[PDB]
Formats: sequence, structure tokens, C-alpha cells
Amino acid sequence: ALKRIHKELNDLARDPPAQCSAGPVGDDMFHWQATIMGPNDSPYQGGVFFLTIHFPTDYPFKPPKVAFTTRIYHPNINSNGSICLDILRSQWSPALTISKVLLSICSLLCDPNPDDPLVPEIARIYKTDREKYNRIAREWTQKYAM
Amino acid sequence: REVPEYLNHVSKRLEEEGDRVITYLDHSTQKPLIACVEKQLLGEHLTAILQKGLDHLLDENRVPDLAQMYQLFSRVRGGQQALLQHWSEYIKTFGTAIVINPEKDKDMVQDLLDFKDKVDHVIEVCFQKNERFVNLMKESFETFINKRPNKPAELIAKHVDSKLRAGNKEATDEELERTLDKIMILFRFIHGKDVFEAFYKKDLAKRLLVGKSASVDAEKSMLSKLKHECGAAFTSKLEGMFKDMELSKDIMVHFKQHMQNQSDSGPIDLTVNILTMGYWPTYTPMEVHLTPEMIKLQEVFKAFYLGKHSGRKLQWQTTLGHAVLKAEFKEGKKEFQVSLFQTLVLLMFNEGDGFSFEEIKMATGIEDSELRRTLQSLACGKARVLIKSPKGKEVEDGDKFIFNGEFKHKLFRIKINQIRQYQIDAAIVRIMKMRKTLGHNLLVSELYNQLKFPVKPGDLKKRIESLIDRDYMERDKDNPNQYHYVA
Amino acid sequence: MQIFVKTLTGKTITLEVEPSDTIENVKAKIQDKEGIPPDQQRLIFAGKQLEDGRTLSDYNIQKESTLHLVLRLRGG
Amino acid sequence: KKRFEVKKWNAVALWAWDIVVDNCAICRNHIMDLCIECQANECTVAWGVCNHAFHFHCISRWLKTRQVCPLDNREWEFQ
Amino acid sequence: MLIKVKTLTGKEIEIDIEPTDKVERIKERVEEKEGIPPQQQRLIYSGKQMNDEKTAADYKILGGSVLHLVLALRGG
Ligand SMILES: [Zn+2]
Ligand SMILES: [Zn+2]
Ligand SMILES: [Zn+2]
Repeated sequence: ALKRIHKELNDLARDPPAQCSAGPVGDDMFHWQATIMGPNDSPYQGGVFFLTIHFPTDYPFKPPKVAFTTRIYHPNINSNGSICLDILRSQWSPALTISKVLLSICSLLCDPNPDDPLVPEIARIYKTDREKYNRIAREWTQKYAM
Repeated sequence: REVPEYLNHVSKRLEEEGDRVITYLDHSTQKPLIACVEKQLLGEHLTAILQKGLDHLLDENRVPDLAQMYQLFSRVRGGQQALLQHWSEYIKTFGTAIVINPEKDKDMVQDLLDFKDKVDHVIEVCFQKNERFVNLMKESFETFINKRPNKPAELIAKHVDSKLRAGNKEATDEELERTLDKIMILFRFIHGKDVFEAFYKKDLAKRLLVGKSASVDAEKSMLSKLKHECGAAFTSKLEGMFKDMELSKDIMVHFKQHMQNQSDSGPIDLTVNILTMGYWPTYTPMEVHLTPEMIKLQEVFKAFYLGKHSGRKLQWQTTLGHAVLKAEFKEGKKEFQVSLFQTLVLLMFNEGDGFSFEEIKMATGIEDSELRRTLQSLACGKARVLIKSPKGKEVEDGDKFIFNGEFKHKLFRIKINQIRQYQIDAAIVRIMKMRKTLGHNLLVSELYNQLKFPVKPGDLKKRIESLIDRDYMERDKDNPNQYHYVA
Repeated sequence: MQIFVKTLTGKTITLEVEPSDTIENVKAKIQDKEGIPPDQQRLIFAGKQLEDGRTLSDYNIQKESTLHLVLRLRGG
Repeated sequence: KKRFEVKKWNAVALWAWDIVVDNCAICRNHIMDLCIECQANECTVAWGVCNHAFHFHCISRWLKTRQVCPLDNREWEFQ
Repeated sequence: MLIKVKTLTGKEIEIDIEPTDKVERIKERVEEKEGIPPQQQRLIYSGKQMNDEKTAADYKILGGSVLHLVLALRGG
């Protein structure tokens, strides 16, 4: 529904989340662009990763197709910039609003789960050697996020 | 010669030299001559001229001389820049005189509005609307208005209340909005704007609940500026008040019909405003010994309103109400629009011509401090409906107030209610980027010079350690005191 | 002291907490405030999971701060 | 001689909710205010055993998509 | 109008601008009230990195429209 998206947009403009920002890209309110500043105390510090939200025609009862536009290093995010959250495919809940899905993604930037990973190649590096992970993620952030 | 005459002398001389060139000197000598004379007349005395004349001249609002001054100073290289300073510093010097002195509170805003209009006028006429001077006019006002925390906002808020009040019949509709527009250009410069709302909201709360607003169209005009100036979030709570007044009248239509359908309608003609508790100023409920006919009227309404909207609760504000008490004096009947406290206390002065301060108190239950204020309104006011024994301005516990049956007043209806963490981080990388190599000691020194807040040594070191971790800065291989720029 | 938390339903509620308090009790306070089970909360501060076996003082949380509440998720 | 009588009266009264607005999560409306779909023109509020409030017109559709409360993960039944 | 430029920490810096100011003006105003020179800002409004030549009216910035500020430590 639009009215749900309208209310989300207004209540986000008034009281924005701290390190998040999302608004329509143009005339079509169903196509937002968001932005997840890299959480502090993480390899993504100082980064600004742009998402691309797409709300379906029944948005309250059906998840939005969010997908990173800035190539992010993450076991749970493929090089194409697609996420695989369980909340976003299987356990979508209408009570969860865009200000919340963006914040949950921001939290998951620091809390991956290499078990059942969308990118096993990075998942193996993360599981085995976390020291190298925090450097490869840092260089990807510096070469894409800044 | 004084500066105002001296500028005329310089204006004369330049044109003579300008006239000489056309007369007999070759045109190729036009420029070096003018610059030569111009350098000596003004270029060597820019500070001397400005100090002697500008500060005096600006106060007198001498339009022509300033126009001559700005016109002349533009010729010198850096002359105009020298004029911005002594003009800018004049604002911060004379401006502070308006705000710093607390003894000038009653005449604060009008000076700020007047002094604002004056400097703007100088920009429009003399300085040829120079955009650079416009900015430093805005930037300068922002500074000195904020040298007094939270008081200019209060006075601007109090000022707008006076303009909008029903007592402000003198300023017509067109005149008023122009005054507000000048205020909004002044309200922008304040920093503690969140303090302006509470002072303007509390005043606006009084305006609606006593119907003293001069022009409803002027009210809605005001918020249309704040909403455009600070967004709907800033003015969200304000607009809720207007809805409540709008919604309350609708409730009165439905409620009044209910009493008409009932054959038992009290002589008391009733109106009650229903206001969303979240928006309005916080009021402390306080109990009063209402009469048996008085207590019923809320009960029918409270049940009625609740019956029409479940989940609500109407907790009353006896303080903000006001009733009418037609009186039977010895020289004609009079009406008294009186608050509930005045209503109850004045309902203690008929059976007995007088009662003690304490005799009334347990009868009604008002707080002593406010009961005294109420009684003062009934004895010491212009409409002396009581005779205080002993007579005086202030009320005492031993007072046996006596009802004034000899009350005389011109009007028939009368009123008595008159009574830093990232900042450190950003600077460190910024400074070190330029340097490309630096020690700890200088890096520490320039921070306080470049940071306008205290910096603890422990906090300062922690950021340095954090920046080392993120590869922003690197220590020397052998000198921990010495850092190097990495990227 | 107290702390602000932004529940899922758009509302905001204030929690009376101490820095020594552990996150498990924080989630229990969220529960008896509105009632989503201790397991399903996932408190977020600066985009960080608030681990159950820790206390606010661990995460550098002070007065008038804000904690964000979401629904429990997982990787993929 | 003795006359305790009142002839008119105006007052005010602040209204507050019994417990809380109970913000619907599906539609983000106010409980007395109708469902977001129902505004476009009898929209009742239906409780879950969680005590969670939802407009019937919202929670019915969500149930038609999922027999799960959106806030809590328990199942949906009224009282 | 007022734009409140809230950074990561949650501090909500107030700013004032005319409807036609170029965003370089916005960054300069942030410099005065916060101290970060315009080279090291990256203002993000509603998920669009503002570009240093666009006028504020381009983005439909209104009263009380919150921006976001993120530090670019390099910042040229
Ligand atoms: Zn409905
Ligand atoms: Zn539930
Ligand atoms: Zn609903």
C-alpha cells in the first residue's frame, strides 16, 4: 500500500534513525534508495554503502527487495549486492518497517554467520582467519565506501 | 578635517584629477595618476579613517557619507575588505549593548527589530545591496544575539504575544504580518529555538483558553511561518492546540443536544474545551470543593464524552476555567467573569458579608499561596469586590474580607482575572595530512588552538591510538613521539 | 539513570537502567513493558547486537542514549 | 441576605487514553482512527493472546498470509 | 529554513539556510557550528549523497529536514 509507505516516509523524515537514511529516488514512491553508514568499531568504519529498496504492491504483507549497490565484502552478501536475511525472505513481519530493516542490516554488517553462507569463498576465510577478514573488508570499504 | 568632510574632500580631488586627464594630460596617464592619488589619500589611512569616522558615522545613520565612504573605499585594493571589518565589529560592539544588559529587558526586542531595520536600510541605500555585507550582517547578528542564553528567545516570544493579543487593535492586519515577517527574519538568528517554542507555546496556550487573540487569521499566519521555517516537527505540538479548539466546538453541538433532550437542565450554561493532554502545557490538577450542582455537570459530560469515545479519561482543569456571577448590588446588577477559585471564593461572600482567610480556605480547598492571589484579586484590584480588614495591598491570615455591596463600576460586565570524539579525530587527520610529519607535542598544541572545547590528555591519546589502529597515522620506527602521514 | 528504546510499533519507551545491569534484564524489562519474548528481541546500538551476556557499560552507553529494537534475524 | 447562586460556567478538561495509544503495527494508525484501508471511503480492533492490538482489517489479511503474530511469534486468538 | 544536520553520534546540529543556498553553503554553515571544514563532510540526505554544486532547492529540503553527516577523514 502507498499509505503505509507514506507514513513510513513521514515518520522517518521527522525522527530519522541514527546511521541510516532512506528516501524515494524520484516520483515513484515504491523505489527508495537507502544508505547504511558503516557501524563504528568495525572494518566498515567511515563507510557509506548505498542500498536500493523495492517495495512490492502489497508492501505491508510482503518483504521489500533491498539490494546493496556498493559492492560490500560480506559472507552474507554476494558480489551482485544481494542480501539473504531470513527476516527479508521467510520471516518478514509487517510490524517491521523500513527504518528497522535498514538498522537490522546495519547490525548484521558486523555479525555475519558463515554457517549457511551466501558466499562460501569468503565464509571460509572468515571462519578460519578473522585477522585477514578485517583487512580485506577494510580495503574493500576504503576502495568502495569512502 | 573630520572624516565626513574629508571624504567630500577626497571625492572632490579625484574628480579634479579625473577632470585634468580629459583636459590636457594624455589618456595613458589616466590610471597611474588616479591610483597614485587614491593610494595616498585613502590607501595609507584606511584604518585611521574607519576608526575615526565609521563608528561615529554609523550611529548617526548619515546616509550620504557612508555612500561616499563605501564608494571611495572600493577604489583602494583591500579597502572594501577593511570596511567589512570595522563595520562588522561595530555590529558585535553595539549589538552586544542591546542584549548584554539585563536592565533593558522590557525594551529588548524593539531595539533589536529597530537596529535590524536600520542596518538593513544602510545596506539597501549606501552599500548598494552588496551581497558580502548582507552575509556578514546575518552572520554578525547570529553571534551577539546568542551572547545571552535563552533570554532573547523568551523576549521575542513574549513580543509576538503582545502583537497578537486582542489589546493590539492599533496595528491593522496588513501592518501586523509585516511586523511578524521582520520577527521571523530575527527568529532565524536564535540558536536556542527549542526554548522559543515552550515560551511561545505557553503564551499561545493562554491566548486560546481565554479568547484574547486579536485575529485568528493572524494566529494561523504565524504558524505558517514557523512550519515553513522549522518544519512540521517543530510546530507539530502547536497545531494540535488549534485542532483541539476546532474539535471542542464540535463536541459542544453534540453535548448541548443531549442536555436539551433531558428535562433536567441546570440554569448553568456550560462550555468545556477538550484538549489533547500531550500537546498542551503541563498543568497540575488541584482539588476544589465544588457545589452539589457544580459537581453534577462534569459527571454527565464525563460519562457522555467517555460513552462517545471509549478508552479515554477526562481529568478536569479547574484552574483554567472561568464562570460568570451576576450580582445584586445597591446601584444595579453587574457580571463578573471569574476563574473557578474566584467563583468559589466569591460564592462565600453572600451568606456572610465577610469571612476570615481561613474560614474560606477549608470551604474551598485552594492552595494558600494561590488563594492569597485570588483574594488579592477580590480586594486590592480596581474592582474592589472586597474590603480587606486591615486594608492594604497584600492579604494576611487574619483578614476578614467584607463584601462590597457599594460596588460601583462603569461597565455592566466586568473581569477580575487579571491576578567531540570524532571532532578530535577529524582535526588530527586534517592537521597531519598537511604536515606529512609531526611530533606529539605540536600535534597536541594545535588541537586546542583548532578545537574550541576542552580536550583531556587521556581522551586525546585514545583518539591517537584509535587512529593508529585504522591506519590513519603511523609512529616512527624509532621515535614514538614522531608520527608520519600514511596516505 | 534511564535510557530510551524505540520499540517496533513506532512508539518509544524509556527504560530505567543502571550501567551494571546485564542485557538479559534489559530484554526482560522490554518484555514486561510490552511483551515480546527475551529470545526475539535484538537490541541495536550503533549497528551492533547487544549481546545477552553483557552490560550496558560494556557498550559505552550513557544517559539520554537510544537503543533500537528489531525482530530476531539470522545470516544466509 | 443569603445568596449562594451561580449563573454561568466555562471550563476545560484534558483527555488521556485509558492505557496507551496501542499503535497498530501493520498500518501505523491510531486505534480510534480507522484502519488505513478503512479510511478510504466499522473497523474494529482485534486482540491477540499476546494482548497485541491490531485492526481486524489488517491482522485478518496478515493471517491470510501467515498464522503468526507480527510482533510476537505466538499464534493469533482473541479473548 | 532550518536543516538539522545530525551526525553518527546522534548530536543534532542545527543549521539555517535560505531555500536557494548551494550545498557548499550548507557545509560551510556546518563548519561554523561544528568545526569540520567543508572538505571532510559527506552530507547524505534521504539516501542521496548531496553533490557540491547542486542548490538546496534541488533536493526539496524543507524546514526541519534532517540531513546526515559522515566524516571523510582523507577529504583531499
Ligand atoms: Zn481496517
Ligand atoms: Zn502478539
Ligand atoms: Zn491496522
